[PDB]
Amino acid sequence: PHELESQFILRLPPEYASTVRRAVQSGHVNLKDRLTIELHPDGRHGIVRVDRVPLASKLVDLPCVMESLKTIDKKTFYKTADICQMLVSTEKKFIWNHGITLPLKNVRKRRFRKTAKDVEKEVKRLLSTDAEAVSTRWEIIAED
Amino acid sequence: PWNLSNDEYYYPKIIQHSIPAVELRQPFFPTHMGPIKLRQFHRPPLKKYSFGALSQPGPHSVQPLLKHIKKKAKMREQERQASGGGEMFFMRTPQDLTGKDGDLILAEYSEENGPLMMQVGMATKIKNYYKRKPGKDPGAPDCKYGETVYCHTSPFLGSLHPGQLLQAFENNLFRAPIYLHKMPETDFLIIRTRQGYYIRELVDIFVVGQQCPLFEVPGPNSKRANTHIRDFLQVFIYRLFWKSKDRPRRIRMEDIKKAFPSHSESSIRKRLKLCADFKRTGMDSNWWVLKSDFRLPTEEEIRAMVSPEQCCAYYSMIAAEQRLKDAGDDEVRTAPWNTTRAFIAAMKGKCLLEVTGVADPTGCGEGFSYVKIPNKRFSVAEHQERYKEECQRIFDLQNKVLSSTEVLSTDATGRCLKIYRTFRDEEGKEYVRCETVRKPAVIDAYVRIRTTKDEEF
Amino acid sequence: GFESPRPYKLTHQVVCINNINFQRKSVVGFVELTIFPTVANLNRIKLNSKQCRIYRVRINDLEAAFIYNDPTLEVCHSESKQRNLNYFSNAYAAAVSAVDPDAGNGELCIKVPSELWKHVDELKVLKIHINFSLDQPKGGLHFVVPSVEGSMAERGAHVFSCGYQNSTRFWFPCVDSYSELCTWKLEFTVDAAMVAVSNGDLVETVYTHDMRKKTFHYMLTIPTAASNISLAIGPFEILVDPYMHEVTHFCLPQLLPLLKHTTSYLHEVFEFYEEILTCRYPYSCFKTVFIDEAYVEVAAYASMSIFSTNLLHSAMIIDETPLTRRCLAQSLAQQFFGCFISRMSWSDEWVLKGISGYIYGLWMKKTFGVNEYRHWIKEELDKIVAYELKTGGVLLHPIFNPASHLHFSIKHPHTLSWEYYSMFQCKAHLVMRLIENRISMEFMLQVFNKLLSLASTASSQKFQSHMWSQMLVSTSGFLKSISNVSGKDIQPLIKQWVDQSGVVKFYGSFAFNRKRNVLELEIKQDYTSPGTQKYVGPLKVTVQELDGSFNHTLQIEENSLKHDIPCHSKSRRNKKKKIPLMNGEEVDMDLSAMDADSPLLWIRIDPDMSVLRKVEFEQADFMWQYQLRYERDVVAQQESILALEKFPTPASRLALTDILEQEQCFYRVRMSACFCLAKIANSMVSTWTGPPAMKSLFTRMFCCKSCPNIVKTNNFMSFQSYFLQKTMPVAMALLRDVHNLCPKEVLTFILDLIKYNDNRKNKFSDNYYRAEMIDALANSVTPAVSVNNEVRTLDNLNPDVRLILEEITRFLNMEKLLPSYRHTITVSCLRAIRVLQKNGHVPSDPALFKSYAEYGHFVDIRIAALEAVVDYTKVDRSYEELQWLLNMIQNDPVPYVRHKILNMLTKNPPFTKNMESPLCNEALVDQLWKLMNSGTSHDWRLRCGAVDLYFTLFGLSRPSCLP
Repeated sequence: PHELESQFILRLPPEYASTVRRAVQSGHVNLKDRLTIELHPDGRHGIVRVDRVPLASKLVDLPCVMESLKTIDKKTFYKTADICQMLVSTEKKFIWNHGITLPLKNVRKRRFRKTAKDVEKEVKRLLSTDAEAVSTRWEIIAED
Repeated sequence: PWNLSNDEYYYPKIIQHSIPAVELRQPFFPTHMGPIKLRQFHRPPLKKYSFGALSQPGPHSVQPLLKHIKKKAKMREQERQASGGGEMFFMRTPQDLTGKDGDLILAEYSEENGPLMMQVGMATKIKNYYKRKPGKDPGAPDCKYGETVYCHTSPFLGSLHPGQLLQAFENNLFRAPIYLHKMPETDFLIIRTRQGYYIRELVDIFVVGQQCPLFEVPGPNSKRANTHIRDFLQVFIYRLFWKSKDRPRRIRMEDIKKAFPSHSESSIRKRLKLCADFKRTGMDSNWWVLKSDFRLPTEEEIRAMVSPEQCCAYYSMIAAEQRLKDAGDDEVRTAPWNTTRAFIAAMKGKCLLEVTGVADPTGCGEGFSYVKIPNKRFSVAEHQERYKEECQRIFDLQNKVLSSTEVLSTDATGRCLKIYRTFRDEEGKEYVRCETVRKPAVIDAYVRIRTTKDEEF
Repeated sequence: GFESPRPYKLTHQVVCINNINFQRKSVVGFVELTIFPTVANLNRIKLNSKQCRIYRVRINDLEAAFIYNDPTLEVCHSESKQRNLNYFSNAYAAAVSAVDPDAGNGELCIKVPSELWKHVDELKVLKIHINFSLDQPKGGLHFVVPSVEGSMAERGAHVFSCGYQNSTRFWFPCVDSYSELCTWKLEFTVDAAMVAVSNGDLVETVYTHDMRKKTFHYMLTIPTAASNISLAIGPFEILVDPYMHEVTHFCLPQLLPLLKHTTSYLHEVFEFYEEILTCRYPYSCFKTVFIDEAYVEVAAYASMSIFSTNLLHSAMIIDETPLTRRCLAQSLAQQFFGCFISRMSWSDEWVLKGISGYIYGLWMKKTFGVNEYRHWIKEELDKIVAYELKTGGVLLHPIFNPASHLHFSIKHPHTLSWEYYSMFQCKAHLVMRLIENRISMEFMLQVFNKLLSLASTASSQKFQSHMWSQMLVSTSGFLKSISNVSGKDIQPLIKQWVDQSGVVKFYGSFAFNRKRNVLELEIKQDYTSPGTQKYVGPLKVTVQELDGSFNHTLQIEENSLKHDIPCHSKSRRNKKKKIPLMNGEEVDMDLSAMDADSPLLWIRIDPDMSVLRKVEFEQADFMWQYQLRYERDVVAQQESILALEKFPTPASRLALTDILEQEQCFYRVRMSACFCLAKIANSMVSTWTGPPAMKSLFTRMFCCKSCPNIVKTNNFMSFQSYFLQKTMPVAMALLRDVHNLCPKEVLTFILDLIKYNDNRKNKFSDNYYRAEMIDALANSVTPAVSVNNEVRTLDNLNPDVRLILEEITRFLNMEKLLPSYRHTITVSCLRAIRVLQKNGHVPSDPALFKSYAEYGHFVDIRIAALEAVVDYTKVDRSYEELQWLLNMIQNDPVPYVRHKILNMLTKNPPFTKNMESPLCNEALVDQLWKLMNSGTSHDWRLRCGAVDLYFTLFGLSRPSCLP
């Protein structure tokens, strides 16, 4: 079978980003030894090791949706993957408010329309507790 | 001396996808999307592998792929020059759609949930619309990507200024203004697969403005919706019959039940009733063999049954159905069937749109709202001109804000719910737990089930 | 690749004109050509010249000897007793080929002096200075000099260059081919009160030392041919376009407000033609000249167009705005693709005519709507299938005879019949629409942009034709550019519709198989008629069934007859649901007339007109009525109207009446439904129940609610109920009773429409509506019951016709005091008097029409009166009227009138070859042979018209009525 590839964006500190960029544009396999990525079983924490120097990482959710688009002639572009996550290196904490491009900053707060009426999972847990019970008493309340 | 052809009563109103996309192959075009997969629609999380090299916990080296990129590009140029030197079609396999080769650009979206969105494997074009200056003009400012076209009639809602080039994504699904920005100096692109990590740099990232929809998303329980569900199931059944190696072609029912698990089996039987029959005993037992008089349709007929853009419109409809369902009339107006119907009707000239409203995906004055207003002490030129000028103003504000490289500084009853629970502890006990829910969101979802279960008797 | 047929290459030409004398009708001038010999030993140089008296010729300021002979002056000898037309056609083709600049030939043969042979062998420049004089031109320059006294600017006298194709040899010596491109320098010394308009841009205007004359200097740096060079000298009122500022409009004096209103649309035509093609307008200026006694209604030269003043209308004139608008549009289309990109041979003319007509049709589509585009395309296709089934066929791109089925030679444009030239341009633009159907419209516009871009990179070089021949298109270059932009070649389509000269005829009939639910079509072709050919390609058919509209492609090979296509359900008759149409909409249909067993509502063979075809489909009458009512295609509604005349059932009357009542139907379908309803009403007399047809509908739509017989006061601001209102009594007058006489209920209705007409309140004129009222009065005239050939006097007049005669007398006399826009009521009243004379009502006397056909009248009155005289001399076998018409062909001042008299005498001939007539002398054969041979030697359009008249009257063999 075929499994859709999973692309994400890696953001590094600027000096380490310059060393990683120089090693990528060089093209040797020396970069392979220099750059490693260890993702912790939390799922939202990691180490990126640049030149064997550990950096602390967080996998965050991006507010917009990006899409990688490949081309052969630079006139027709084929969508290859959807990017929604970034492993910035240096829950509410795992949500990034800004977008990658310069015009998109504070997009989640300002350029996103918010419509409102985790919570569903809590309601399911409450229903399960009511089922495991015997007698349930309920009242919409006031200030108390 | 005028038109005099009643054209609105007689006539009321190129993209080649990859061979995995036009054949609707199941990684790229899913048969069924559950609720947690509809909430993560076009935002796929980073899954943990169970088997593979990355499934073992520990540090993992990323691998540079620049010999791979230039080897694949040199190989594709050899293929193109061996085939006569013209333009070729290369995306014939799923392994052609990897990010490991070719010139990748990134495309960011301004809206959170667009009315239409491309699946993986589908093609789009970049068109550079350039309105010439009055009289003499030097020529279109040249651009790295796309082809240039001179537009006297603006494709979008606003109109282009003289001497203004605007790039845009153009395909069958939408048409949307894009703006080229340079990448940040810190961000790279990591392509992870089961075997390892791979790293590319990126240099070009476009920002995609508000989409102008060219395909109408169907509504829920619509006739077009049910027709697409039936045709998609039929195409999947035909492609399972084509994949069968048995000389009387035969399939199993629980393959289709694995693909479409929300379907009642009465509908799947209905699709298999014509073109197949069930063998209970003897050879081919518990199989749905193909009828001997039935000619299985060819590949081009199966491609003519369902289009990939219809699948994208259906996925937009069911994702919006989930988001509306989770959030308990303003929201219903912002649903893509309403907004796509409004925009396509405005493009034929049926009706006008209030460009400031609640269907505005920004939530501020930037961007349009595609909801229908009637085209009616002026009742004619005043309304039309007012709508037109508001359209040019919004188009021009969005272009400026999006192309800005300026840095932006980081910035009813009032009643809670209380529940008493009675349980029995180990040995013998009867403790009672009183729990108070102060979250009005938890409240609404909780109560709605009881009121439903109270009527469910 | 273009290789010249001439042994020299012409680089630059100076045309200087002095002494334009309007009293004596004379010009003097010189011409200086700058040729580079391409072959050594050039010796003779052969140039083209007609009617010019060549005074002296100097080559490199050395006196040279010339000899002039024109074989096309007298084509056959006077003392040859041949009288067949094939002899004259071969001799005329040989004579035109002997003066052809497209071969090496020419009429003026200049001998290079001996001392320049060492200058010509090593190939160096030669400057030939001819000076000439036109003494009193019979062609080329037309002098319109009115007989009011005063100065020549005070009386309105002007000159313009007339003619078609290569007719610039008629006023200066040149290389009069479309392939000899050169740069130009044009000087004209005219009177001080006059302006000289020509090609190029006006670099200066200097006075003469007496300040009584001034010289206009024009320069043309874009290399054009000699055939695209024009001239208009007159006392023109100049108007700069207030929108585009390089465009100047010139009109005759006192016609400036008409020019302001008329030429106010042209900037939108410029914007369209520069927005579908991506090239700007190639010339640096544009000049529109409006003149009197024009050759054609619109002529297009390089950077200049010459229209007639009869196109000029005011703001209150409707029914003339679209015609003038489309004349301006096709002049601009020919500016792009007849004058900038020129022709490489006489073959490859179909390319230029097709591109001009095709982009003009795209303009008509955007401007007047897709429905007007479809109606225009259908009327052009019906025109060509009528002409090609009538006589042989039109052959685009012949190979050099290739077409021997027709009485003239197609090797040169000046031997073609004028009807063949018109059908040539018509077929060329329809074949270009077919090429757009195979290769999509955006690729087609990319082809045209590639041709224009090659021409405009070519147009700026100075190399003498190393690169100036990229401005000349050919067929092979056009097909190669098509294959470059698309990757498909159209060589089967080119081989079928260009190289082969025929249209196809389809006879279709269907049968529905209820058992297998299929539709068995039966399409057979008539390929043994003289104009036809056999089609073997694919064929689209559109079937409207209850489940919707489905298209099917049929492969019609030679041995094919029965095509079984599948049919869908009939479950939209089980439930009442709406039936979906060809577009996205759906309607409620009354399915009571439909068959119970068949789902299919109508069938259309080749709906998109993708072949050059004539379809004869055999549907049932209810299918034609459903196709008339619920179709969303105007050509299918028109063909259902045309096919409902054979079914006079009352359901068809209900169908046409529902079409007539229906706004949001295209107006030209309702105008056809009027005449179809009149024919059906005439066929079901002694069955018709109530009032006459369309009368109650006219009183419901256009009359007052309180008074049914009083018409509403005229408000013509809707432009669709105006056309329907002015066409409905014209069809209503074709009603006839059981006695074959028009009823006195419809004639009284038309007379009350005439009496109660009030036009003091609309912003538009009433001349076309009143002219159509006279046409409706003329339609009601039935033949009178003369007893014993009783002389038609005033007392034994019909009581019906006395009212009609009083009305047309009142209208014609009121036109003599308050004239209409183009004397439309004079034309309608002369036509009605000829209608009354054709029946036995008014005495058959041509003296009235002979007085209206004099020179000083308006040209529409003249051609209406001459049409009446041609009809009289056909019916009364008049010898002296035929001699009057032939004399008027020989010496009339306006050449358009001479061409029109020959045209009308060809269309309505006094006798055919089958008839024994008293007018079949040897004297008439000798007169018409002298008119073909000599006499018409100065026009190239009168000579082809005389050939057409001799063919119509005496045929291709020897005139029979002869010793």
